[PDB]
Amino acid sequence: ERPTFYRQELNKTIWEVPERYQNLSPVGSYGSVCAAFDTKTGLRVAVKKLSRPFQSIIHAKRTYRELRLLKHMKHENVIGLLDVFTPARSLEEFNDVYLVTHLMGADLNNIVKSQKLTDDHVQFLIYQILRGLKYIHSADIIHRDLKPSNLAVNEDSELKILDFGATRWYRAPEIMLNWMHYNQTVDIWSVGCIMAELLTGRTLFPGTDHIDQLKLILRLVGTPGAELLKKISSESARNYIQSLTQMPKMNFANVFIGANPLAVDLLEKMLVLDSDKRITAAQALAHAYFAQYHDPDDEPVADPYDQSLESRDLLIDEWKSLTYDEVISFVPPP
Ligand SMILES: N[C@H](COCc1ccccc1)c1csc(NC(=O)Nc2ccc(F)c(Cl)c2)n1
Ligand SMILES: CCCCCCCCO[C@@H]1O[C@H](CO)[C@@H](O)[C@H](O)[C@H]1O
Repeated sequence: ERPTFYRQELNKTIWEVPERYQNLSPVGSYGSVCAAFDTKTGLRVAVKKLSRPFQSIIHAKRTYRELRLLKHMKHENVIGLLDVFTPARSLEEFNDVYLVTHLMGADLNNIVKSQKLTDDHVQFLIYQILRGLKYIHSADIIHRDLKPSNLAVNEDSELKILDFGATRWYRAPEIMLNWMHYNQTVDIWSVGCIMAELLTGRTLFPGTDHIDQLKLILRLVGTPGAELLKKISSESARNYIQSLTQMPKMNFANVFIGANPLAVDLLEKMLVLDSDKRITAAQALAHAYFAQYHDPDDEPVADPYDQSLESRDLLIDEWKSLTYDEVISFVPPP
C-alpha cells in the first residue's frame, strides 16, 4: 500500500521519504536535492524536494508543468522519473512534492574537461543527443537551452538530456535576437556548437557579451543572404542587415582542420544561419557520420504532448489539485 515514511532534517527542512530511499546526502539547495540509495531497485538516485511549489499561481503552474513534462518523457537519452511522492494522505494535507530520478554525478563538461575527444567518442555522444532530440521534438517540444551543463553523462559516456533551467555560447542567433517564432532547429544549432567543441577542444563561439556572440557567429556562417533577408519582418533588423559588409561563409574544412570529413559535413548542415535550412534531428541520425550507431528501428518517437494545459490561467488550489492528481496517477517504469 502506502509506503512507510521516515522523517529527517536535511537542507534546513524536515524531509519525509519512503524507507526505500536510504542515506540521504544533500547535493544542492527551484528546489533542494539529496543523493540517495534506492534499496528497492538497487540504484543511486537524486531526490528533489520542490521549494515553495504552491506559493503562487506561477510556482503552482511551474510545478505542474515540471511534473507533467517529466512524467511524459520516457526515452534512454532523456531524463525521466523513477518516482514521485508526497507524504500527504489527502489533497487537504498536500503541500510537498518530491521527484526521484537516476543520480547523475557528472555533466558533459565534467567528463570532457576542455580536451579533444576522439572522433569515435564524438560520434557516440552526438548520436545520443540527436536520438533524445528526435524524441523530444516528436512531442512538439523545443528544448531551447541545450548546452554541456544540461547533458548528464555517466563514466561510460551514456548520456541523458536534462533541463536545469558562457550560458549564451550554445544559443541559436535568433534566440540571441529575441525572434518570437522559433523552430526546433534552434536545438540543432546548439548541437553543432557542442559537437564542434568536442572535436576541437574549444568553445566554438566564446562571446564576451551579447553582441560579441553575434559577431563571432557571423564570422563563421557569413552575413545573411537575399533569401534569408526576405524573411525578416522587423524593419530595423532589415535596415541593419542591409548596412553590413558582406562576408562569405567561412569554409568549415579550414576551421576544423584534421577532422573526419563526415563530421565537417554534418557541422555545415547544422550551423546554417537560416533556421529553415538546418538539418533536423531525424535527418541527422541518418547522416553517414553515425553509420556505426544509427538504427532506424530503435530511434523511437514520443506520444504528443499537450502544452496548452500548463498554459492556463488558473487558481492556486486548481493547480495544486491538478498536480495532486498527477502525483497519485504516477506509474513507475518497468
Ligand atoms: N535541479 C534539479 C536537480 O536534479 C534532481 C532531480 C530529481 C528528480 C527529478 C528531476 C531532477 C533538476 C535537474 S534537471 C531538472 N528538471 C528537468 O530537467 N526538467 C526537464 C524539463 C524540460 C525538458 F525538456 C527536460 Cl528534457 C527536462 N531538475
Ligand atoms: C543578424 C542575422 C541573424 C540571423 C537571422 C536568424 C535566421 C534564423 O532563421 C530564421 O528562423 C526564424 C525563427 O524561427 C524563422 O521564422 C525564419 O523562417 C528563419 O529564416
